[PDB]
Amino acid sequence: SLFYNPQKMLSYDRILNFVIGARGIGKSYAMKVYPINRFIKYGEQFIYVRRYKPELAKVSNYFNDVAQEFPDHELVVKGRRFYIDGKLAGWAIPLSVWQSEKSNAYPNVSTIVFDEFIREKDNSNYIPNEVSALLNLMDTVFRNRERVRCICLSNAVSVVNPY
DNA sequence: TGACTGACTGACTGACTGACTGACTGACTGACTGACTGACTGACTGACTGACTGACTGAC
Ligand SMILES: Nc1ncnc2c1ncn2[C@@H]1O[C@H](COP(=O)(O)OP(=O)(O)OP(O)(O)=S)[C@@H](O)[C@H]1O
Ligand SMILES: [Mg+2]
Repeated sequence: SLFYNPQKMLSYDRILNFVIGARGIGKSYAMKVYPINRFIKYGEQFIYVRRYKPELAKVSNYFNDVAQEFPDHELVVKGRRFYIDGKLAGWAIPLSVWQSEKSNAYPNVSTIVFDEFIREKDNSNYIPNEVSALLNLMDTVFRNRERVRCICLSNAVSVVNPY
């Protein structure tokens, strides 16, 4: 079809979703839509996870392109706040800034959302203790035994990456 | 039935780390660097040596 929807991928239900490359397949907007559908039909909070703090413009770069595809429901963009049908459930999450994470109470999020996972020829100033950072986040949110999933996508097929 | 608001707020900067790149270099080393005891034996030598001269008798 045109834009594959990842439900068949989600069928296996392992938490780690290693999707690689796929420039322009619509995994970006599928992983935008999916938590919105989950919050609408069940009531699960969602958090758009990036790596750094300085990006604030992603108030509108995440949510506009997927706002219209929903036919008959209401959406509100309030900066770091995301509202679906007048219910506040979405916020941006920086990884470089970890400390604000350790103060913030965890919203109940079924699946963490993340594409552009790989760094291609960056300045190499990524997050130190990177795999340890992801482990610390996973322990931090849902310290109970309730299961939590994660979706992570890389721009290009880098066969080996730190995780 | 309302009119600034005082404390949350987008944001939009204002100062600062390291990572990576752009030449030194002085550190390090290797390929000369011309000497310097050894070989040794090419040339040199006294040390050591075996057969011709030297004739009054064996013989007369
Ligand atoms: N719900 C949707 N409604 C409309 N178009 C969609 C939807 N989901 C995906 N797409 C399409 O998906 C295409 C690819 O856009 P992205 O979602 O950014 O792809 P992407 O797969 O994240 O690329 P990568 O892998 O991150 S480099 C766009 O042209 C959209 O039209
Ligand atoms: Mg993407």
